[PDB]
Amino acid sequence: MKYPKQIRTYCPFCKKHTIHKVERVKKRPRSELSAGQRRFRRILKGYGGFPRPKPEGREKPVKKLDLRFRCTECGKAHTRGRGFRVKKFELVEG
Amino acid sequence: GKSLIQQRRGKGSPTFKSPSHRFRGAVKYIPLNYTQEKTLRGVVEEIMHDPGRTAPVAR
RNA sequence: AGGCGUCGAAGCCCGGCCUCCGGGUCGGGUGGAGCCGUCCAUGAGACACCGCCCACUCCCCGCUGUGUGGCUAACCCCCGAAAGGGGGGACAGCGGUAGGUGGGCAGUUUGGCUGGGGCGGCACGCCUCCGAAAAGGUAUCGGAGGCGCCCUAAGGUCGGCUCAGGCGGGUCAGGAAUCCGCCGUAGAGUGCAAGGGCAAAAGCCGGCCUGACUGGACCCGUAACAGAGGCGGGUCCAGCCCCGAAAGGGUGGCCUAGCGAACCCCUGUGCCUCCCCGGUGGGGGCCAGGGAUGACAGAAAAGCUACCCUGGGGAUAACAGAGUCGUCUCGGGCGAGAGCCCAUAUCGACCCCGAGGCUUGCUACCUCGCUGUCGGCUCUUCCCAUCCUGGCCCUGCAGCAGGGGCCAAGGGUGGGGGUGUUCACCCAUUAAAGGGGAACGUGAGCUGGGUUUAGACCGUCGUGAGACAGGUCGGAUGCUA
RNA sequence: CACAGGUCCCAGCUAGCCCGAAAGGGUUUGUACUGGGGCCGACGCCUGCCCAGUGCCGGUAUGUGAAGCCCGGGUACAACCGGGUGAAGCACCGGUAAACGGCGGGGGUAACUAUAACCCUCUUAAGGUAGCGAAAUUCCUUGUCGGUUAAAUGCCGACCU
RNA sequence: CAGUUCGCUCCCGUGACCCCGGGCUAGGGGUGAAAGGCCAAUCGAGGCCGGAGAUAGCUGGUUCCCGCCGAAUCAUCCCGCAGGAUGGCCUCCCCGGAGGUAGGCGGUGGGGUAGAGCACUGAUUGGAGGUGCAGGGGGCGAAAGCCCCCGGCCUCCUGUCAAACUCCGAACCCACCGCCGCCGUAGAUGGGGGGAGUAGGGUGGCGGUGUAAGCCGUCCACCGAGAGGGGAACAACCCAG
RNA sequence: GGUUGCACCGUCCGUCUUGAAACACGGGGCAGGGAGUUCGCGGCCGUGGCGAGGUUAAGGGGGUUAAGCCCCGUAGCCGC
RNA sequence: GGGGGACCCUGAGUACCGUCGGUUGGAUAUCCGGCGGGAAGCUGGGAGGCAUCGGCUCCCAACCCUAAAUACGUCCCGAG
Ligand SMILES: [Zn+2]
Repeated sequence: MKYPKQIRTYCPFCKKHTIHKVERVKKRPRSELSAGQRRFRRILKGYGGFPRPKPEGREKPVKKLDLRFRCTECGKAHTRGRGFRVKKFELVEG
Repeated sequence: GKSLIQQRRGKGSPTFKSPSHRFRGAVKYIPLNYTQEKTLRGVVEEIMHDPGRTAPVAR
């Protein structure tokens, strides 16, 4: 599926329709400073079996699209609706 | 499972311990102090058969 | 844009060395006043000078570790009662930490439905049609199919046009290229299954756009009646916008499929917060989007047991009984056809109507706190759909014999070879050497050859434990009525 | 089952293999004609091909590779983020089958119309060689032929589908 | 006689032979010429006390009497299918005050089953008529083409169909209204609270499947949980509560 | 009241089960023993006290043969 | 028994940091132990629930002893 690079939409910050650039959210690894990771590392130490599930080969055939729209006047990025899943996503200029 | 013969032999049970009382004794040289710098004469008194040695022994 | 020059140069003569031996530098002397560029060319200009450097490379010193070779004084191994000697040596060993390998040793898992279980399949999550019985609802391993996507256009809106198929005509041109008329209720298309809906449109062709948006309310369905997390859908208010002259329409695809909790994590965005107070780094919290569990209301997960054990189940299989008779045994109706002519002496195609419960199968009704298997021996009894014996009828019955049928169950229906065999095959006799029921009669009568435990061998399969309605040797039969 | 006999593997002794939490210890009053670990099983004739898979052994220039160490960033210090070095092990390479195992399949061909293939061509690592064969292994099966009986799902000899 | 003995028969009987006294090896361990054999009548992990009154959705049992009312095996979810939870169905108490609806009559609407039919979709026997329609057989060819059988398509006549067809279409069922009937101020309809049991149903008619028995749903009539009088006895059948 | 005669009727008891006289399980006789108990927390109801308030715990004092009896005890808890 | 000082003393492999195992409600913020490292010491040091800087508050470890209120009953008096 082809998607525009820019679209003019209502901006919750400007309170009016403005041009927004489309961006894809890029995944990042778990931060070692988060409380969940701290607890996981703390419990992993010592003797005993693995204390958490280890899912193997579990992943949907195609994932939803996490998009963010950045206003060209404010610079702030906002989300827009609920993502839809497609395995092809080409950004087309315009 | 259960143990192996080699595993059981390491505990030194009488089933595996050698009977080191039927034998004539270990054959070691005299202390090096006698033999070094000096030469000693000796006489062979008897030749006999050692139960576990694979070779004859002499006094 | 000039720089050096007795604050000493060209131009010749030797020598070391780096080296694309291009050709740049360097210690020594004859040497006694000049040499480059500003010029141009070059994508970029000066071996005119001044800067920190760019890449390869050499070396003085300080530090740092890696490897090699050596030493003894730690440490270890040997003789010896010890003193003392010999061998090894910063290795080894020991203590801490980090990665790998690791059924040697442990704790576990190895799902469910299922006309018994296993293999198979998914009826294990959804959508359309029939089942379904003209409100609603309605199950089966019921019947016929689809889904786990795709589309910045196949989305929103405004204007204009009408499709498939056919008839007649026309250069190449033919069944089929592009064209001109007539008919044409959709027989076309609408992204994809099916159903439903769509003709001045929801279809085909174009113009503009991004309502496939933000903050919220209520309601229906999954899940009737009648409870629900999650999810899908419908009716609206406000904000900012799109098309249009206007009304009016837009919260994705004309409606019904195309998907998913807790905890944790990533991203956006503004706020609240962290132990006496304040600043800083970082963390915690609220709102929104995202990463998945198809066993799809969401465990992280392989097998053998014939050495097996426990609690149960006739809610459930094997033997036996019960129901049924597809199958099996037996019988009947019509009469094409074969029989030298003659359907019926004999046979009886195709088709149709039945009996028995003597083969097998199906069901799962009784029996799993035990109803002890096949075959054989012993013994008793019964049925007739009669093999012989008694009496008859038709004949393609000369006699002797044969073929078919009827009445008749008093009597008989034996002996042997291989095989556990029932059975079937064979041998010599015989009047004949009939088939069946009795818990597939009969183990508180017998035998134990086979089946069916625990031992073992071979073939095949499995990485292995091991398995085989595949062979083979051995393998217990309780009793005072 | 054991057995004598055959062959294979580890070890020069502070060894190899093994028991333990450690200390210590079994083999050891032992020393390769020895100690320990597998398999086959007197004796006679023999033991063919295969190292791709799995296992083990040797090498390892190179890639990956944990901590530690080093460099840059961040933190008035840390936590934290990115790189460099990085042993074993994997990847890669070589030996090894009296190590676990494997040793098929097609296209065909010579005095008929007879079957079979001395012999060629593909197919994986290579296609089962001497022997034996309805076997304690053979489903069809009571295979077929001959001997044993009057009669043979038996036993014996033969064929090899 | 014996929680493995007795008789006959049989095998070894100078060797890896048989037997006594003293010692050592102890439970994931010993020992094993290897049978999972033996380790005090116990061995695929001994015995004894302790954890311990282990746990099970599985089996069994659960003690006096009379009164009143009185069920259910079916929807959704569960590693769920011999078990649970939310509902449906039963019982007891309370509030709140004026209506409610199992049956009937008429009316306003909805439906697509039985039956029927070919007007859509898809089938189906033969006859007639019209069409070169890119069939196919042939006659008929220098090429341009026609002369017949046969295949297809269209119309009519003729003889037959449909669970996944409908131009039509009942009986009947459902929602709402008005009235009759019945219930309700001795308090219904409705609302809140406490306690359950029920998650195997069977027979009987109807529908899908199956040769049938049977399997799976549907109807709520009877047994389950029901006496008495009958069908000879009988769960279901008749009268009857 | 004991026993027995006649007429008619009557296939034991407990249990799982759709279905029990059952060829389904538990049932020689008699006597004794024998199986919804205690605490903590939560939801309800029957009754009683006080009431915008209610109530004490640990503990203290008086009296007593005694652990009974009498008085205080506002920490705390709930409600506002 | 009180006022001044300008001099002296006031606990080391300890406090503490990194890492590993255990334990804890202790959560980046409990306590114990192993391994490597390791101070100031009165012109001093520690704590205030992530770390650090500044303020403020409290305190002086790495040495020792300590009755009563408390637990139990092989025993005794007393009671149900
Ligand atoms: Zn903006």
